[PDB]
Order: sequence, then structure tokens, then C-alpha cells
Amino acid sequence: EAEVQIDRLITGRLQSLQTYVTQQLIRAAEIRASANLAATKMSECVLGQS
Amino acid sequence: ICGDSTECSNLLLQYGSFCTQLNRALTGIAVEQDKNTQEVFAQVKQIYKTPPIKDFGGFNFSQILPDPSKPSKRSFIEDLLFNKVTLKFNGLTVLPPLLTDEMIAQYTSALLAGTITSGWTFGAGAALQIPFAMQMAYRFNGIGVTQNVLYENQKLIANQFNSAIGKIQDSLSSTASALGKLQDVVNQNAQALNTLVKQLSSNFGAISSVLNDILSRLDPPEAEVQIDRLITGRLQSLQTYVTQQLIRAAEIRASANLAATKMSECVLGQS
Amino acid sequence: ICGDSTECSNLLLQYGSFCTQLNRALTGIAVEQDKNTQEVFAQVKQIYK
Amino acid sequence: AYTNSFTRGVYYPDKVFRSSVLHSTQDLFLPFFSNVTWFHAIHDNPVLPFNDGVYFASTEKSNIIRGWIFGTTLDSKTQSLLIVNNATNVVIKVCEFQFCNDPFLGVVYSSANNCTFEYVSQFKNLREFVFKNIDGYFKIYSKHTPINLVRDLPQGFSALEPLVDLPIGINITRFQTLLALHAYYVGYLQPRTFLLKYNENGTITDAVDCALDPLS
Amino acid sequence: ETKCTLKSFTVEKGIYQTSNFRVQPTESIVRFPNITNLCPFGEVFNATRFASVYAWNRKRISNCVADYSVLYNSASFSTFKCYGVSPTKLNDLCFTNVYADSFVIRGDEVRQIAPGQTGKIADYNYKLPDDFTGCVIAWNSNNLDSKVGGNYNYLYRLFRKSNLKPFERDISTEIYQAGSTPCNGVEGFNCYFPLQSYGFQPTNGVGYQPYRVVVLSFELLHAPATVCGPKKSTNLVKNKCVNFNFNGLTGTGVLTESNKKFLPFQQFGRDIADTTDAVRDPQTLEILDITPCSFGGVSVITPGTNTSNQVAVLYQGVNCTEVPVYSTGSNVFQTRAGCLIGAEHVNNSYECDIPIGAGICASYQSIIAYTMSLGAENSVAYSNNSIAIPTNFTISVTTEILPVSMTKTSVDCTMY
Ligand SMILES: *[C@@H]1O[C@H](CO)[C@@H](O[C@@H]2O[C@H](CO)[C@@H](O)[C@H](O)[C@H]2NC(C)=O)[C@H](O)[C@H]1NC(C)=O
Ligand SMILES: *[C@@H]1O[C@H](CO)[C@@H](O[C@@H]2O[C@H](CO)[C@@H](O)[C@H](O)[C@H]2NC(C)=O)[C@H](O)[C@H]1NC(C)=O
Ligand SMILES: *[C@@H]1O[C@H](CO)[C@@H](O[C@@H]2O[C@H](CO)[C@@H](O)[C@H](O)[C@H]2NC(C)=O)[C@H](O)[C@H]1NC(C)=O
Ligand SMILES: *[C@@H]1O[C@H](CO)[C@@H](O[C@@H]2O[C@H](CO)[C@@H](O)[C@H](O)[C@H]2NC(C)=O)[C@H](O)[C@H]1NC(C)=O
Ligand SMILES: *[C@@H]1O[C@H](CO)[C@@H](O[C@@H]2O[C@H](CO)[C@@H](O)[C@H](O)[C@H]2NC(C)=O)[C@H](O)[C@H]1NC(C)=O
Ligand SMILES: *[C@@H]1O[C@H](CO)[C@@H](O[C@@H]2O[C@H](CO)[C@@H](O)[C@H](O)[C@H]2NC(C)=O)[C@H](O)[C@H]1NC(C)=O
Ligand SMILES: *[C@@H]1O[C@H](CO)[C@@H](O)[C@H](O)[C@H]1NC(C)=O
Ligand SMILES: *[C@@H]1O[C@H](CO)[C@@H](O)[C@H](O)[C@H]1NC(C)=O
Ligand SMILES: *[C@@H]1O[C@H](CO)[C@@H](O)[C@H](O)[C@H]1NC(C)=O
Ligand SMILES: *[C@@H]1O[C@H](CO)[C@@H](O)[C@H](O)[C@H]1NC(C)=O
Ligand SMILES: *[C@@H]1O[C@H](CO)[C@@H](O)[C@H](O)[C@H]1NC(C)=O
Ligand SMILES: *[C@@H]1O[C@H](CO)[C@@H](O)[C@H](O)[C@H]1NC(C)=O
Repeated sequence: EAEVQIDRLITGRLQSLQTYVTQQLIRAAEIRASANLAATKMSECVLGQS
Repeated sequence: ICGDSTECSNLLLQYGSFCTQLNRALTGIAVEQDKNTQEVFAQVKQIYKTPPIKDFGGFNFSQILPDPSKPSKRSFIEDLLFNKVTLKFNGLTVLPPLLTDEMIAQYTSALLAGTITSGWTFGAGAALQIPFAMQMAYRFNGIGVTQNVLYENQKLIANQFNSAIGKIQDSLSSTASALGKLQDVVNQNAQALNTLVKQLSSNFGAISSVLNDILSRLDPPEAEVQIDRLITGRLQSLQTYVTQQLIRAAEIRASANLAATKMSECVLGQS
Repeated sequence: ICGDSTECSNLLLQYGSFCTQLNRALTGIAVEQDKNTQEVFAQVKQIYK
Repeated sequence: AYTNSFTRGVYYPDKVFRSSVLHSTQDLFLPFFSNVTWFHAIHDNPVLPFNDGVYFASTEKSNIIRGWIFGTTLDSKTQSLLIVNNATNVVIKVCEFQFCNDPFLGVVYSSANNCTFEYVSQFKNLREFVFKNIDGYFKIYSKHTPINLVRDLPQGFSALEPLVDLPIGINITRFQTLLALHAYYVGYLQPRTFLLKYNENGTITDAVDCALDPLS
Repeated sequence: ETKCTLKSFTVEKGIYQTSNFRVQPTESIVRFPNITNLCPFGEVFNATRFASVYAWNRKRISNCVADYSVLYNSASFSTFKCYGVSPTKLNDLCFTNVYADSFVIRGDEVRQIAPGQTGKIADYNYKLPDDFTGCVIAWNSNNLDSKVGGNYNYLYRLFRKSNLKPFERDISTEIYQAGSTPCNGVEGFNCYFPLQSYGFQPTNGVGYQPYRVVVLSFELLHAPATVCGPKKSTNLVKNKCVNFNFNGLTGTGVLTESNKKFLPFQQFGRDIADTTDAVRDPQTLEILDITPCSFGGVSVITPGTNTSNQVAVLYQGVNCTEVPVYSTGSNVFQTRAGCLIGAEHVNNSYECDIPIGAGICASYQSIIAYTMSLGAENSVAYSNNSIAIPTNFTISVTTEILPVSMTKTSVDCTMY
């Protein structure tokens, strides 16, 4: 029956970990978009005149 | 996922703090949408007014300027657009937007009056008065056509402008299905909410889809198992809905950012 | 998830309508990609030689 | 003889009111554009299999088609359901009766051993009936209003509303008709899937099959 | 509550969401069909004549709605003891059918009617099955049997070596002469009637007085239920948050009168996604309407723990007619975004500090909630022969902050 209990714990922690990973992916995509915008601004407004 | 049942809450409280993070994500996206609207529309620190008498060198802006007859102060084209498109049960709620339609109309009217009377100079300091023909002269000079052209062909340009605006008004009035994107967005949101609320009737392998029925027919020993099955199924459905909402919100944020860039570059200047 | 079985389909239809939105999402991304490439490349009205 | 049933045989499946909603259901129904066995037994009532509920129709505007006997052995050994009319009340008898060679009825009785239950209730006319049995409940629907979309043929769309439910709980396989002494269709139904469109007042106005045509 | 939810001892200026409220139910109502088709149980107990024990009378009862409570409390019975069934719950069970057994016996033979018992009549006249029987009712009958009854109208069977199986009757009257060796080695003799008559006299004792006995045998889960006990109902209430049990359909809400019309055979309507929206009560046959009771989240607007210690509380999406220390509080302000209490309303308009919604946002000058102001106001004097040219210039410096990176994390998989 310890195997039953361990199955319960494993499935619960698996859903928790999956949720964390998905949130991390979304936030990383947003930060990448912002970084691309910042790179464009630095390449355009600094090395020249806008 | 409980529907006012004590034992449901008792079995639920041991699953952690899912509700906290769900509500946090939803509040985050809601605040993001409010900020998106406020950022895209709020660009001027005054509310300009059109002069009472209008003589724009022969042009005609009557169909585009706000109409005092309508209490909503919405111009004709805005009314056509509003009339064209068209679309709290068990814990679902919809919160109203921070900005209502009236001040949106006021912002658009201020932007239009600024770009008519002043031009591009009201976006870089204080607005300056300038006659309209002497602004079209500059805007032609901007694209390589010398200003000698405009002052000798003013009537033809005015006639073409008026005819084009009449044609576009007629096209909006008659030709439908030209506003597909907004209707698609609204339909997607409504359909997602509808399927989320539909998911309740499913059985998820239990005896019945309603809690109090199985609570009044059997004893705990298998009842907690059945309630556990129902709880985990409903939690999975809710999590899926939240993830879909997050993806759609990210897409809408990207599109709104593009729209803000377009309006800030083209409206306040020349591209 | 079934592999042409009757009992599996009977037990699956009791879980709701997940597969409807799954197929909807997949078809949506397929249509989006087709529109994406068509919009990227189709930028001229005629064909010059 | 054979006939093609155009679009008849749509009934209210449950006891739920709705309004202006397209509802998709999966249940026992008569498939559209199916074959029916036109009988003209006049100057001939053979035993027909039950096979999970049957259609029934007629076109004569008088009392000649009277009763429907149901059973599994057509003998007093096993209980047989008798439904007959007396122009003033409908009497339903689920008790054991013996075989009848040439019954005559109109407005046969052999023996009533081991009786258990009794029930009492209240261009020409069409009497569309549907007889269904499920989980020990025997449901009888009816519709008694004819519409002359075309003459001499049953074309048009009509709905069926439940009139009586019986909690008898018996096994039956064979049903026969009872006549008088001196023109009814039959059709079998299958587990199909339909889409139904409701009106503003909750009346079924259109039904579309889900397994007939690619457009469907 | 804000400090609890935030789990901190300091709170900054802004609006926070703590919890949600709901309107509690008040009472319960249950309703059931107008009529109650009774059962002909009266002819059973108050019958005129009952047969002998060896030829006891059968009857079959089904499709009834009979109440045992009206019979349980009746004191006209000598004994009413049931096996395995609580009498007070008899009104809360449904059976397929019942069989009623009627006869009359002696005073002392009452105890013999029980499964797994020994006796002349318990094994030779009627045998109870080795399971639960419905139960036995017995009552005195000396006033109509020991006074006006026939002297030999009642009989029993003193016939042995023929132990009857449960629910078996032997009404065959055969003289018991074996006609073989094991009866005095003779044929014809030892011919004694298997039955015998009761010998009773007016007030002859306790164990010999006549007793009318009726046995009820139940059938459960043999078929769909047809006989059940009556269910009590009650009146209805309107415009109050109540839970209801209309004919097995249970749910909570507020009841209103409805203008819709049902066809004469539906029972309850709905709109979409299995949400009930109209029920018709069995007694009145009037169409009603269900509306979910109001509920919603609360929110607190605070100018900051550091500055002050007074807050303004806002209920979302509730018409302020029933809010219920903030029961009356201060000037209640009902807006399009709910009801705000704890703050005053002003006529002026200023910048926006703490967004609330519906175009209003409050600020701390107490706490004042006003209408959002879009900014300054001016009109430029447009004229077709006048231009404005600047004469001086200034140089300003701005700042712009942009994130470009976040912390690189990694979680161990099996260790977690
Ligand atoms: C600008 O265009 C509008 C188009 O509606 C003109 O308004 C119409 O003018 C005609 C001619 O005077 C009238 O017959 C119509 O009744 C007007 N429409 C409405 C809705 O009142 C307007 O006159 C034009 N202005 C200029 C200066 O050309
Ligand atoms: C639904 O029911 C309403 C009311 O019974 C019907 O409306 C009636 O229609 C008849 C036929 O023309 C009129 O004589 C009545 O005056 C109408 N009553 C009202 C209150 O308007 C309606 O026709 C029915 N069907 C539909 C589809 O609405
Ligand atoms: C048998 O008869 C007696 C006497 O008529 C019934 O007892 C009466 O029941 C009615 C029922 O409403 C009461 O109003 C009377 O007050 C009762 N009278 C007495 C003297 O008890 C009894 O209910 C009958 N029982 C059966 C099963 O028929
Ligand atoms: C429902 O039971 C009650 C009990 O008598 C009755 O309903 C009312 O009866 C009074 C007089 O008995 C009448 O004045 C009312 O008009 C009745 N109202 C209704 C809604 O019926 C009646 O016996 C039963 N009514 C039905 C329809 O079953
Ligand atoms: C909240 O509910 C009240 C009802 O008590 C509404 O009051 C209305 O007041 C006007 C003016 O006297 C009446 O003509 C209406 O009949 C009232 N309504 C009702 C239902 O009786 C009040 O308007 C509601 N407020 C909001 C914001 O919905
Ligand atoms: C333009 O504005 C600047 C300040 O913004 C003026 O410079 C000031 O001039 C006064 C008078 O000579 C001095 O007392 C101040 O010290 C100056 N300020 C600075 C920061 O140097 C300038 O005079 C203005 N131009 C004109 C043409 O009036
Ligand atoms: C019965 O079905 C057969 C084959 O499906 C068809 O050929 C025949 O015409 C049908 N009878 C009718 C339509 O009366
Ligand atoms: C009609 O006939 C049936 C069976 O013959 C009988 O039970 C019924 O009572 C008759 N109708 C009337 C009104 O007597
Ligand atoms: C009468 O019929 C029922 C069911 O048809 C059966 O259970 C019962 O035993 C029968 N009675 C007799 C005496 O045959
Ligand atoms: C009908 O027959 C099936 C099997 O043939 C059996 O399981 C069921 O109990 C029967 N029901 C009745 C009412 O005879
Ligand atoms: C409150 O603000 C003052 C002034 O900014 C500061 O000195 C003090 O530390 C603050 N207190 C808290 C608890 O933040
Ligand atoms: C605002 O002014 C009007 C007109 O003087 C007055 O009726 C109203 O009460 C004022 N607002 C408040 C909150 O007192």
C-alpha cells in the first residue's frame, strides 16, 4: 500500500511541476520579446539619429 | 467545484493553494489589458476643440468630426462601426473596463482636432495654429513633389477627397464582413467561456454529475473517492482554460503594441 | 488513445469534449501558418518577366 | 409492397423545455428516407418481430384498426399486453391470455389466468404511433393530426408527444394487430444521431440527420 | 484581512482583493403532486370474515401510495413487531409489490409466527421463510369471533411428517390413513382427519381467544418500484434566497413569477448548459422562474499602512440594497462597478490615483471618490491667415528602463 500512497504523491507533485514549467515558458517568451525591442532601440537611437 | 457543500471544501483544502495562483494570473492579465488600453489611447495632455466656424480651403470633414446631435457625441462612421458588429452564473464574473466609451470618443476627437488644426507639432510640445492648405503644402513637399503642384490643383484634390470619403462611407455602410477580426475575437472568447461552463455536466466516470445526488445516496467510504474523481477532473478543466486565456492574452498584447506603434508614428507625423 | 476499440471509446466519451478543442487548436495553427506564408510572399499583383 | 418514408418519425425525447436552441442528441429514431412495408390487408395480419420499438400509421377515418397485442409466446404461459379501444376509454390489460386464431374487434376472450394489472384512460386522419421499450418502461407516443402536404401520400414534418408510460417491465418480441369481422405501415428504428431546431414556443420545427449526407 | 492575505505587516497604497461574500439561504421548501392516490388497505384489516389457518387468504397489493404512520400509531392492535425494518422509516422506502396474508389463530399461537421457529402451525399450516418477512400484525377479535363467530368455522391441521416449505398451502382434504404396515399393521384403520376445530368459549382465557393475524411480505429490487410512501409538502415563498426540492429537482435560488408558457407535458425548462431556469409547481401548475442569488468578491482601497490606517471597502457587482462594522458605515456610493462604502463623494474632478473602474477612481487627500478627469482644456484659435513660430528652445533629458534578462534557474527532477 506504500506504493499506492507514493503514486498519489508522485502524481500531485507532477502536476505542480508541470504548471511551474509552463508559467516559466510564458514569462521567458515575454522577456525575449522585450529584449528584442530593447536591442532594436539600442541599435537605432544610439549609433545614429532617429 | 464545490457548489456550497461542506465536505467538498473539507476534501479540497488539502490540495494546496491552486486558487491563489489562478486568481493571481487572472488579475495579472486583467491589469495588463487595462494598461494596454490606457497606453494605446492616452497620448495627449489636453482636450482640444475644433473652431466653431470651419473653412478648410474647400475640404469637407463633416462626416468624420463629432456630432453634437448624438448624446454619445459619436461621429457618423463611429456609429456605423458600432451598429455593424454585435456579440454571472456559477462563479464566473466579468469586470467592467476602466475606460468607458465617452472618454474614448473624447480622446479620438482631441487627436483629430490636433492633427487637423496643428499638424505634427502638437506631438512635440505645445500645439501651434496653421492654415490647412499650408500644411498640405508641407506634406507634399515631404514626398518629393514640389509645393508648386498643390496650390495650382487645389479644387481637383478637394473634389477627389470628398468623393473618396463618400465612397468609403458607402462601402462601410453596404459591404459587410469587413470587420472579421473583432467578431472572431469576440466569438472565440464567448465560445471558450461557454465550453468551460458546459464541462460541468460531464460525469468524469462517477455515478452522477451532481454532488448532492451521490452525497444523499451512499456512505462516505466510496463517496470520498467519487468526489476526488470529480474534483481532479474539474481542476484539470479549469487549468486548461486558464492556460488558453494566457496564450490569447499574450497574442492580443503583441497586436496592441503594434497598433500603438502605428498610431504614434503615422497619426502624429508622416511615415 | 483507443486504437479502434469499443470499450475504450465508450469510456472516453464520458470524459467530456477535450478532443474538440484539441482538434480546433491544431486546425487553427495550421490555417495560421498557411496565411502566414501566403502573406509573407504574396506582395505583388502581377508577374513580371 | 414497399414505400419510402420521406421525413416522418421525430418525437420529443425527454421532458425538457427549450427555446430557439439547436440541440444535438443521439437516440433511437427512424432513419430518414427508409423503407416501410405498405400493407393493404382488405378484401391478412401476420406476426411481425418487435425489434426494439416500432413505427405505426394508418389513413382510414373510422374504427376498424382497433387493438395491438404484444407478447413473446402468444399464449397464456407468458403475460401478453392488450391495448384495445371502446370509443370512450382505452383499456390496457397485461394479464395472461391464450392464443387467438381470427380475433374480431370493433365498437377473442379466451382466459385470464394469473391476472396482475389493469389500466384505464380516455383527405382523412393519420394516426402516427411510436411504441418504444427501455429499462422496463413501455412508452407509447401518438399524433392524430393530418396535414395534406401531398394527397394520397404521407409527406410533411410532424412531431410526436408522449401520451402514456407503463412501468410494467416485461419482455416482448412479437406484436400483432387486431381487426373487425366482415392499410397500416410498419417501420423499424435504429440508434441514430439527430440535430433538432426548436421554435420560440418550444416546438420542434426541423430535424437533420447526422449520418446521411456529407452536407448533413 | 488585507494583512492576512498579503502575509505582511506593511501594506502599500493601492487596491487589494481579500475574499468574497455570498447571500446565505434562509429556509427550505419541498413540494409534491396535488393528489395522493391512496391504497385499499382498509378492506384488509376491517374485513368481515377471515378463513382458517390451513386455508389462509392471499392478496396482492401494488401501485399504491399507503402510509404506515397512520397505522403504526393506531392502538387497535394487540401486537405490531417487525423483523429488520424500522417502522418509523416505513414511509421512506419503495417496493415492487407486497403480499398480504390474512387468517385468525388462537391466543397462545401468536409467538409461533417467526422464521426458524418450531410449532404445529409454524411448520404444518404456514412456514415463514428463512429470511426477513415484511412483518406480522395481530389484534384481538373476541368481540366478533369469540362472541358471534361459528363454533367450528375455524380449523387447523394437526398433520405431521409433512413439513411445508415456506409459502405453501395444502387445502387438499385427504383422510390420513396410511394403508400400509406402519399403522397398526392394518389398512383402513388409523383414519383420522388431518384437520381439527378450535374449541372456544366466551371469555375462555388469554391463550385461547381469537386473534386476527395479517402478514405483509415485501418485494424489493425485483422490478421498478410501483408502491411507495407519501411525502409531505409545504407552501412556497417568493423573493428570498431559498433552497428547493421540486419533485426531486433540488437547487438554490430566488423564486419569481414568470411570463413564459409551457406545453402541457413538459416538467421544467432550461436555457443552455444544463442550467434550470423555469419550474412548474405540481399543486398550482403555475410556471415559476429561478434566479441565482447574488454573490461577489470584496476589495479594500488603502492609501498605505505608513501614511494612515483607514480604508474604503468596495463590493463588486452588487446593487446596494442588501449589503449586510461596515453595515451602515458612511455615505454609501452606488456606481456602475458595484457599491463603495467608507468614502465620500465630491463634485470636482482631478487626476487618477487608485483605479476603481467604470470611469471612477478614488484618492486620499479622508478618502474621496470622484470622476476621472482627462486633463487640461483649451481651444486653439484657428484662423486661415495666422501662424505661430517659436522663438526659444530648451533641451531636456529623459529616462527609459528596459529589462533584458531574468535569472537562470534549474530544478532537479528526481530529487524533488
Ligand atoms: C460635407 O458633406 C456632407 C455630407 O452629408 C454635406 O451634408 C449634406 O449636404 C447636402 C447639401 O447641402 C444636403 O442636401 C444634405 O442633407 C447634407 N447631409 C446631412 C446629413 O445633413 C455637407 O453639406 C458637406 N459640406 C461641405 C462644405 O461640402
Ligand atoms: C407562440 O405563441 C404565441 C402566443 O400564443 C403566438 O403568437 C400568437 O399568434 C397568433 C397567430 O397569428 C395570433 O393570433 C396571436 O395574437 C399571437 N399572440 C401573441 C401574444 O402575439 C405565436 O404565433 C407562437 N409561435 C411562435 C413561433 O412564436
Ligand atoms: C377500520 O375501522 C375503524 C373504525 O371505523 C377506523 O378507525 C377510524 O378511522 C377514521 C379515519 O379518519 C377516524 O376518523 C376515526 O376516528 C377512526 N375511528 C376509530 C374508532 O378508531 C380504521 O381507520 C379502519 N382501518 C382500516 C384499515 O380499515
Ligand atoms: C390542488 O389541491 C388544492 C387543495 O384543495 C386545490 O387547489 C385549490 O383549491 C381551492 C379550493 O379547494 C380552489 O379555490 C383553488 O382555486 C385551487 N387552486 C389550484 C391552483 O388548484 C385543488 O384541489 C387542487 N388543484 C389542482 C389543480 O390539482
Ligand atoms: C437597485 O434595486 C432598486 C430596487 O429597490 C432599484 O430601484 C429602482 O428605483 C426606480 C426609481 O424609483 C424605480 O422606478 C424602479 O422600479 C426601482 N427598481 C425596482 C426593481 O423596483 C435600483 O435602480 C437598483 N440599482 C441598480 C444600480 O440596479
Ligand atoms: C531662452 O530661454 C533661456 C532660459 O530658458 C533664456 O536664458 C536666460 O536669460 C536670462 C536673461 O539673459 C538669464 O538671466 C538667465 O540666466 C538665462 N538662463 C540660462 C539657463 O542661461 C534666454 O534668454 C531665452 N532666449 C531669449 C531670446 O530670450
Ligand atoms: C427498398 O430498398 C431497396 C434498396 O435499398 C430499394 O431498391 C427499394 O426501392 C426500396 N423500396 C422502396 C423505396 O419502396
Ligand atoms: C369497452 O370495452 C372494454 C373491454 O371490452 C371494457 O373493459 C370497457 O369497460 C368498455 N367501456 C365501457 C365504457 O364500458
Ligand atoms: C403470474 O405471473 C408472474 C409474472 O408473469 C409470475 O411471477 C407468477 O409466478 C405467476 N403466478 C402463477 C400462479 O403462475
Ligand atoms: C428479459 O430477458 C433478459 C435476458 O433475456 C433478462 O435479463 C431480463 O431479466 C428479462 N426481463 C423480464 C422483465 O422478463
Ligand atoms: C514611512 O515613510 C517615511 C518617510 O518616507 C520613512 O522614513 C519611514 O521609514 C516609512 N515607514 C515605513 C514603515 O515604511
Ligand atoms: C454637487 O452639486 C450639486 C448641485 O449643487 C448638488 O446637488 C450635489 O449634491 C453636489 N454633490 C454632492 C456630493 O454633494
